[PDB]
Amino acid sequence: KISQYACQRRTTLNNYNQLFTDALDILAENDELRENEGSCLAFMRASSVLKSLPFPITSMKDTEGIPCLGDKVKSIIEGIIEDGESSEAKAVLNDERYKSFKLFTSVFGVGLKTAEKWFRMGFRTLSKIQSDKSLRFTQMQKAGFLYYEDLVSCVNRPEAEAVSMLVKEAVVTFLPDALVTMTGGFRRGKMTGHDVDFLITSPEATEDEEQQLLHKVTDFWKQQGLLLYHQYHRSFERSFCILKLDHGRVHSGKGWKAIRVDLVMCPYDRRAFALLGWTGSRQFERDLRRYATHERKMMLDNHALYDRTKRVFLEAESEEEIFAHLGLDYIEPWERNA
DNA sequence: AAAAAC
DNA sequence: TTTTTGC
DNA sequence: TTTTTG
DNA sequence: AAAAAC
DNA sequence: TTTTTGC
DNA sequence: TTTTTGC
Ligand SMILES: Nc1ccn([C@H]2CC[C@@H](COP(=O)(O)OP(=O)(O)OP(=O)(O)O)O2)c(=O)n1
Ligand SMILES: [Mg+2]
Ligand code: NA
Repeated sequence: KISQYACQRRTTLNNYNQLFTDALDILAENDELRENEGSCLAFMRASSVLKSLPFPITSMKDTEGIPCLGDKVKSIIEGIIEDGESSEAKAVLNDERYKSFKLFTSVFGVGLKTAEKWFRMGFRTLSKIQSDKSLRFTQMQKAGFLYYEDLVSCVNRPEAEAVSMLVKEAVVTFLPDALVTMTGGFRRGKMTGHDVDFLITSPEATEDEEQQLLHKVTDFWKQQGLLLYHQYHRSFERSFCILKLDHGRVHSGKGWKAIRVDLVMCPYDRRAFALLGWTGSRQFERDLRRYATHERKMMLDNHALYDRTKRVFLEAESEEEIFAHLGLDYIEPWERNA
């Protein structure tokens, strides 16, 4: 009955198995850092499936007929039932390598590789990293260290409501017909988020007006001294930012907060695919594509859906129509929290 | 790690 | 040349 | 056994 | 995209 | 996938 | 490196 695919599941933000999901989330993180990619996904899909249950697990008979729960996962579950916690997860949480990875990757511009690079140099604290004269920091790592306290506290719903107003005012100044949609975790009903994700598309605007808007907005914020960081990408068209949000703009110190803002600019003909692809979650995204490939012999990505059998690209003006192409029951954004 | 011959 | 960062 | 896992 | 040299 | 900066 | 399902 319950599917192994997050796209065939309704997952709201009401998790009755947080005890188990937290333990599986730690063990999947440990395997991601130890590069055991296979095992890492296995715990991520088991953690995901339990978030969809409309009740807490209180016995091993409750695990009956749930997919993705094999011999190992059932062991982690069983241990949490008897001793109230996972010995496995506890041993990981206390590991020197795991502790480093988490502290290091919390800095914006530091991933698994640099975290391991710094660990293989004997670094365990951020004070030691910053104190070092010999170390060479990238432009991103510099902003991550500069605005560390603000970026380590997640973005809340009123702060995201305010940032949405900044984007709206900026975008409409250079493209009045443009449509601005808040994507990511906030579209999915979340109250926290590491950043504020946006999707911008213009129906009337030209190609020239399209390949320049993100520059015109980021330069607009630059002039006002709001642009704390910017990294541009062209292909869709993406701009990763760190913005200065003044407390006065938030509808309820230093007077402002540094906030990560992800702005995607897509062509108006691909907005349904971009909206589905940037809403998330990451697990719903991969299970949608895994379903398309293995169950329907189709190819789904952020810009198009191709049917490999009918040898055609499928058109869609809404997310409703994409689920329909794939033979899936429509899952509203707030039921995509896999 | 758990499926799937994915 | 390959690697690293960001979804 | 090997393959896949967005 | 833009560095950094992992 | 194409800049720049160093080793 | 493990177990399951189904040719
Ligand atoms: N590996 C990833 C990461 C992200 N995304 C998509 C889905 C969500 C969207 C925005 O990504 P995030 O910034 O990571 O935001 P979020 O997942 O919604 O959560 P958070 O609140 O932490 O930003 O990009 C994805 O498909 N695959
Ligand atoms: Mg987000
Ligand atoms: Na990081």
